[PDB]
Amino acid sequence: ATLSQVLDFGNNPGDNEMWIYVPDQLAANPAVIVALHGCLGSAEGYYSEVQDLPPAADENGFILVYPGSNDDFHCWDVATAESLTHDGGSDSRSIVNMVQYTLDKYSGDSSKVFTTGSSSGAMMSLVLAAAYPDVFSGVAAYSGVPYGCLRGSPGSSPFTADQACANGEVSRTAQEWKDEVKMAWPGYNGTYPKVQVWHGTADSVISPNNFDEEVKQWSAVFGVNVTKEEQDSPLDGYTRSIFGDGSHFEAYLAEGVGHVVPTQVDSTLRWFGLI
Ligand SMILES: *[C@@H]1O[C@H](CO)[C@@H](O)[C@H](O)[C@H]1NC(C)=O
Ligand SMILES: *[C@@H]1O[C@H](CO)[C@@H](O)[C@H](O)[C@H]1NC(C)=O
Ligand SMILES: COc1cc(/C=C/C(=O)O)ccc1O
Repeated sequence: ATLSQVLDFGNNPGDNEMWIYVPDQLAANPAVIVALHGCLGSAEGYYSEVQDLPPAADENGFILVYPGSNDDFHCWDVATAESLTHDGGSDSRSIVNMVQYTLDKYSGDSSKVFTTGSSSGAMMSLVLAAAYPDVFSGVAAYSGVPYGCLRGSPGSSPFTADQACANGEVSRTAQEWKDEVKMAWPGYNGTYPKVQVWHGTADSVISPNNFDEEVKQWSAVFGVNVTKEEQDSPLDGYTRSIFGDGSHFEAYLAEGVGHVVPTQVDSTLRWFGLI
């Protein structure tokens, strides 16, 4: 199949583009995976960057949605009250509307909506997890920043944000990061999607300190400690940390890898329950 653009998916407060990859052989009630590009990138660029995702859609019959940001140096808004908050607006609400359009038009399974992204797109994946746990079943964040780190920043890009987060200068307790997640949807009573995070120890763009902060954040959200660790998993130098009974949060730190950790489609699809 080929990637094509959706010109009208409904309300678009983030002024984003929507591109979609629908495999030739579709499931009857297909899952939907939102794949989010990084700063200075694009939907078409990310479609080309993560070359293993479209063939996995072909083999498993799920749909890929590639949102595109043309604002703030092509970065995802992870700073405004609107984008950070459930039903607030901006990019996160536009992405949710893309999901709703896809589920309706393609008779998708609303219980099988997932998101993955790299750097800026990984940041947004955690925003979607915290602000829209009623929409997403699982997320995979490659080389990102804990949810809410950029709250109140004057931008979300290398040229507009407060650089403390990217520099690894922001450290908060697990409880503080859990409080941040709760602020995405004050009064929310429910559960959160499965969260998988990845980071490289040599990342010069987004400090690997952010990996430790994400671990503090989601271990606190789910009330779990590390119970198991696998070395060289899934690749040499990757250390996989499994938390609790493994059903909610896992984390991978890749020795020697920089910006960004390449997407491991098997590990991410298995986390989503699709393979
Ligand atoms: C959570 O439960 C409380 C209990 O009264 C309710 O008032 C509130 O509306 C619930 N939150 C949501 C998001 O429905
Ligand atoms: C996690 O570890 C802390 C200290 O190591 C301990 O107090 C707490 O009970 C542990 N929680 C679980 C769920 O194992
Ligand atoms: C280097 O500083 C930053 C980088 C990013 C994102 C980079 C990417 O998506 O590749 C976002 C905010 C920053 O402050």
